[PDB]
Amino acid sequence: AGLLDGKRILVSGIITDSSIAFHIARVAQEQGAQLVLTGFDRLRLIQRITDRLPAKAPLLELDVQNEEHLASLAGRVTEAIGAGNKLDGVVHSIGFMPQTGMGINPFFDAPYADVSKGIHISAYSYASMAKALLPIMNPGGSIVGMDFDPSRAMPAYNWMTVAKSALESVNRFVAREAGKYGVRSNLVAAGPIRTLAMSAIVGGALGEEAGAQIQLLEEGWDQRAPIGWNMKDATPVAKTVCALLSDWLPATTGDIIYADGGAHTQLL
Amino acid sequence: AGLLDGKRILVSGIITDSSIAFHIARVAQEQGAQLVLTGFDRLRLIQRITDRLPAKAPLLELDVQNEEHLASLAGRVTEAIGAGNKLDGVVHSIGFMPQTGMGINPFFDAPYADVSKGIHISAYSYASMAKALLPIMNPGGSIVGMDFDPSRAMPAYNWMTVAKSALESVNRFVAREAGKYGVRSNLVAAGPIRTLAMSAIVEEAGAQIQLLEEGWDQRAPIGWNMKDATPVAKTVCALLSDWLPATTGDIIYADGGAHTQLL
Amino acid sequence: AGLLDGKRILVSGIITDSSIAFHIARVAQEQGAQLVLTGFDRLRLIQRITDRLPAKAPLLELDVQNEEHLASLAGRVTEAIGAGNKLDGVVHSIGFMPQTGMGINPFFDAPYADVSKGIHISAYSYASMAKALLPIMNPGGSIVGMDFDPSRAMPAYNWMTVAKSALESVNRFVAREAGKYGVRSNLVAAGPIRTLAMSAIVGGALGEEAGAQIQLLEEGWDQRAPIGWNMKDATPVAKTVCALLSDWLPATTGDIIYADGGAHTQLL
Amino acid sequence: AGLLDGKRILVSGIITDSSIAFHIARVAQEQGAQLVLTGFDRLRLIQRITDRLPAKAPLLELDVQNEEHLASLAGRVTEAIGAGNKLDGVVHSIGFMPQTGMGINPFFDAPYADVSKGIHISAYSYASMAKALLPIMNPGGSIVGMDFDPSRAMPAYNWMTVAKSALESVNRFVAREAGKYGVRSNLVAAGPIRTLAMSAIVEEAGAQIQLLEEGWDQRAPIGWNMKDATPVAKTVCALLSDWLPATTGDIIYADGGAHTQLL
Ligand SMILES: NC(=O)c1ccc[n+]([C@@H]2O[C@H](COP(=O)([O-])OP(=O)(O)OC[C@H]3O[C@@H](n4cnc5c(N)ncnc54)[C@H](O)[C@@H]3O)[C@@H](O)[C@H]2O)c1
Ligand SMILES: NC(=O)c1ccc[n+]([C@@H]2O[C@H](COP(=O)([O-])OP(=O)(O)OC[C@H]3O[C@@H](n4cnc5c(N)ncnc54)[C@H](O)[C@@H]3O)[C@@H](O)[C@H]2O)c1
Ligand SMILES: NC(=O)c1ccc[n+]([C@@H]2O[C@H](COP(=O)([O-])OP(=O)(O)OC[C@H]3O[C@@H](n4cnc5c(N)ncnc54)[C@H](O)[C@@H]3O)[C@@H](O)[C@H]2O)c1
Ligand SMILES: NC(=O)c1ccc[n+]([C@@H]2O[C@H](COP(=O)([O-])OP(=O)(O)OC[C@H]3O[C@@H](n4cnc5c(N)ncnc54)[C@H](O)[C@@H]3O)[C@@H](O)[C@H]2O)c1
Ligand SMILES: CCNc1nnc(Cn2nc(C)cc2C)s1
Ligand SMILES: CCNc1nnc(Cn2nc(C)cc2C)s1
Ligand SMILES: CCNc1nnc(Cn2nc(C)cc2C)s1
Ligand SMILES: CCNc1nnc(Cn2nc(C)cc2C)s1
Repeated sequence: AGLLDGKRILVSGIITDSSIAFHIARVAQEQGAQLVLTGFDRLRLIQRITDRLPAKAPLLELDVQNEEHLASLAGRVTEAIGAGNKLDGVVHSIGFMPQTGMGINPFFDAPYADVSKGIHISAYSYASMAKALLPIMNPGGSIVGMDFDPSRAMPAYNWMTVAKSALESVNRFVAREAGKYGVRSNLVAAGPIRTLAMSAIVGGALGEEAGAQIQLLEEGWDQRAPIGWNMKDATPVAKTVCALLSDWLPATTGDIIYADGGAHTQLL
Repeated sequence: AGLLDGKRILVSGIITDSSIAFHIARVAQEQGAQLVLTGFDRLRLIQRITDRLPAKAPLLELDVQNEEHLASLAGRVTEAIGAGNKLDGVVHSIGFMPQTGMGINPFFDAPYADVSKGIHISAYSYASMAKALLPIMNPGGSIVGMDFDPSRAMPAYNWMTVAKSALESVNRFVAREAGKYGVRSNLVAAGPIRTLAMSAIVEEAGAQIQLLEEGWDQRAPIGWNMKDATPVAKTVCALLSDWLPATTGDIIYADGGAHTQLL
Repeated sequence: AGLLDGKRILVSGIITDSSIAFHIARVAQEQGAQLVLTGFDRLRLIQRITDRLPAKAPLLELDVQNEEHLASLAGRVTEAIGAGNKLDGVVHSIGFMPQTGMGINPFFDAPYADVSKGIHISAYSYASMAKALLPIMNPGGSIVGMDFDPSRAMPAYNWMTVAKSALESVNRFVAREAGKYGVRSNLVAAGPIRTLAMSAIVGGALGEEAGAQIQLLEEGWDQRAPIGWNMKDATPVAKTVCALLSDWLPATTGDIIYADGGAHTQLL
Repeated sequence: AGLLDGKRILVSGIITDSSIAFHIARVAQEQGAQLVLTGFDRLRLIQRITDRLPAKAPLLELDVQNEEHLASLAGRVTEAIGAGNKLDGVVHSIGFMPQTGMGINPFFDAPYADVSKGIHISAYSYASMAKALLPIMNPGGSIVGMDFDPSRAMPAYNWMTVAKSALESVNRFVAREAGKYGVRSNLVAAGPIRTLAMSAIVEEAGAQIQLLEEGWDQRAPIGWNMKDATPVAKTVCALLSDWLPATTGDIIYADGGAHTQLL
């Protein structure tokens, strides 16, 4: 009766109970999926958070910037799901851009070392995760990444927008590779969601004007979205990621599904 | 258990067993949906074809160019599904373009009366179907239309491509209206499907319709079987479900990913 | 010294001194072009307007819905420019949508007979003009149409947006045809300009809420446009149309140049 | 009389007589522009090549990865054009992607250190050039970068396509900055050009680079000559002129119209 009954899915990106990945994982488990979770740096925090999910799931360490973590990932994942078992789904819910590349800091003042760390984690890592997990993925499988529509320039998002543009391009290429395994690669372009970092930004953490600009963006989103947009609810986004992990979008790859209330299709 | 369990869906566009709508209806019924089918002109042919679907479904007449058929549609639909029952889903799988606007006929030789009939049936009727069925649709509902990616010009499709461009624009506006009812409006841009309209209605056209399938399969990272409408039908059901709840005025590409690749 | 020195250009769409076509024609003449002007219905009004252009230009009647006017157009144009002379440029600055298809009238209440008149004049006519004038056009030539970005739904524009979406598609096809003559076909997607009809709309002619919605759109345009947007100045749009009529965009066809202050590239 | 009469334009990216920048510079000078040229690494080779341009132009060193070169650029440029003079135009014709990220090497085998060098030179440097030259640019000015349409994935281009996608995003942001100075920022998405970087830097690669030209010419309604950079160079000059005054954060396609057609 579950949308993902008997599916083995890797879910990365859980840091808090407000992370999009926390809701992707919760909905996937509600839908019968058996999960493997990857965490970065704060493994003690991630453990106490992931324990509050509907079901038990092994937690593995994964710094996408660590080439040893990536090289050992498939072996570690196979150990957690059992020899002879493969993944049906992979969720990349990873994004990061240093403070110099987002907020009130002038767009021209982001040092390249920072932008490069940001593009490494936010875009390149999508291809790294794919390279590492495709050898242990089943035909009919699904790789899903989290995107924020970068088609147009926005205030404050700055170099994260640039990283999303790179991620969109990476995805179309990952799909060419994924296809050889009978696996789909897609992105979910979500509307803005109130994660801990996002509430902090809106509160003025990256400067006041950045907070005010994002608040206008969030307000405008809901105004344009024909069915509305509730940034305080990550479940519609999580439900969309599950739809892509399911067998119900079998002919969609190298693509982007917009879980944004339809705001991107409206000007005013 | 099914993806569309206890959902009341209207499905238009069944003419043959090869119609995309025939497969949309078959998959929806396999998925627990209770259907209402609309048909055009050849109602005797349609009833016979639809009797081959997995389950019984009332068949209603609908010429989208007939303003009386549209004006009475909701009342007729309510009669078929029972008073106090509303639709959860609407499938617009309607397209037509006279021969002068699609094929070997030069793009410049399509008379406007023909292009106009084509845009009426292929684009404007998407808004007509919504106007007529939104009053009898439930919050959480879904309106789904069939599209063929018109972003770039292509040989033979000519004015049907122009009509698809109009349909995509109509859809974004239908979504503004649909939203007031808590209903989503979206299109499925399918890869080419060897429906009879495709082969039969649309010289060495045999190798032409074979080559189209082959070229598309190459571009598609996951491939493309022009003889198989089921992946398209599954994508339509995904939009009719509760699993794409924040997607409206949009296009989902059920094309194997061909549109995302240059070669 | 003129961008269009010794070029023979047909310019359609002059109705008032505020028409985009009036400024396209004025800039083209300032740039050395020899013009042929087409007018619709109000030929007495068009004559007294076009007389206030920098130079004399023959005025011909053209109702794009009249198949006789179209069938005789090339012959009439050849008569005005002289036997043995051909056009180097064609400007389609024609658009119309009945009141039922624009404004506060509900989108669902536009009768098809009206939408059809609108798509006939606004989209189909681009291909009609091309069909009629390509036989009398020189290699290196340029067909230019006026567009308003229809990528996203907007309030009030309603069925005119639908017609622009059709026009964009028509253009890509016209370019396939035009190419056989060595002629380019493109559109200029202009930001909103304060023509007589537009000021009337903003004033509340198609209902108050439509006027208010358009005023917000115009305000937002200038806000998003990185170089600003002055709807009261049609010269930047006219200069863009001339750029496409010139030999300086020789490898651009079936395309759209955005003379919108760059507003379409910015979200907020 | 010329399209760029009395305009002071910086032109970067000349390495050979086949470089797009060599033709951009030649056409700009033919059009009355007074140029400042920037070169990377092989300055002896570049000075010799640029001595073949229609007119004398000072050549300055610029490694876009060198923060000292960038920090001193405006001061060095002002010295070459005279105190009290500012730039009206800037041409960024810079691109690089190590072999691991472009060609037969599998997409998954490009080390990040290489992709990062590529994105630094190909995308980030567009913003670096603007940061450095906007303080010495005149209102009405123009910043123009070279792009290759990255909307869809394509064989061999791999991570350079990823870098072009980043460059298009960078451009929209550079335009927000540029706008404060009354300066436009735009990209020219060119069709393929048989520059040496193209043929030489990017087995049966001879028939590969011939077939690319032929396929593109078919798709292009007006055709495409891969051996002719002049139409691209003319499009760059159009953006550097005063004839596209309301276009910024945008892309002009100098590809013969190939991107607007599916076949
Ligand atoms: N929040 C929004 O408004 C929004 C909208 C659209 C898309 N997104 C995207 O959704 C994704 C998830 O982020 P979120 O908004 O849920 O916030 P989040 O902070 O909850 O999650 C981001 C995750 O990235 C992980 N991460 C950072 N560096 C890493 C590394 N080196 N290796 C592995 N993991 C690393 C973090 O540990 C964290 O769990 C990101 O791709 C983000 O860009 C967010
Ligand atoms: N076959 C493909 O390659 C393909 C690809 C993408 C999209 N599509 C679209 O899918 C839809 C169905 O196409 P198909 O291939 O199944 O062909 P089809 O001919 O079987 O279906 C089109 C339907 O439209 C109906 N119709 C025509 N005029 C009508 C009118 N005036 N009133 C009411 N109904 C009318 C026909 O009776 C028919 O049932 C169309 O919208 C088509 O444009 C087809
Ligand atoms: N004003 C804006 O905000 C704006 C923005 C972008 C694009 N446009 C487009 O620019 C074009 C020019 O319109 P405008 O805004 O300058 O207003 P306008 O009223 O000055 O011009 C429209 C022209 O269409 C002509 N026309 C109408 N029906 C015709 C027919 N049957 N045959 C021939 N000509 C016919 C009119 O006579 C008139 O000269 C249109 O395509 C319009 O949609 C306008
Ligand atoms: N040739 C094509 O098919 C094509 C098509 C579209 C766009 N382009 C783009 O046009 C531009 C020029 O390409 P081209 O084909 O003329 O090749 P090219 O190799 O001749 O030019 C690229 C230039 O970048 C310079 N460069 C590289 N690394 C640098 C650095 N660290 N600092 C400063 N300068 C550096 C090189 O010296 C060279 O002058 C590039 O941006 C390229 O991506 C090329
Ligand atoms: C200094 C802040 N750094 C961040 N890096 N990634 C982030 C996650 N994210 N991604 C989008 C898109 C929106 C948000 C908030 S915030
Ligand atoms: C004479 C042409 N008549 C048709 N009208 N609609 C059709 C359905 N259709 N639409 C697309 C797009 C592809 C196919 C097969 S064929
Ligand atoms: C009842 C009003 N009818 C109109 N038909 N064409 C118009 C011209 N136009 N085109 C765009 C785009 C914006 C405007 C004002 S107004
Ligand atoms: C080893 C690869 N190095 C290169 N870096 N930039 C290049 C220029 N370029 N960019 C595109 C796009 C097409 C061409 C020829 S070749």
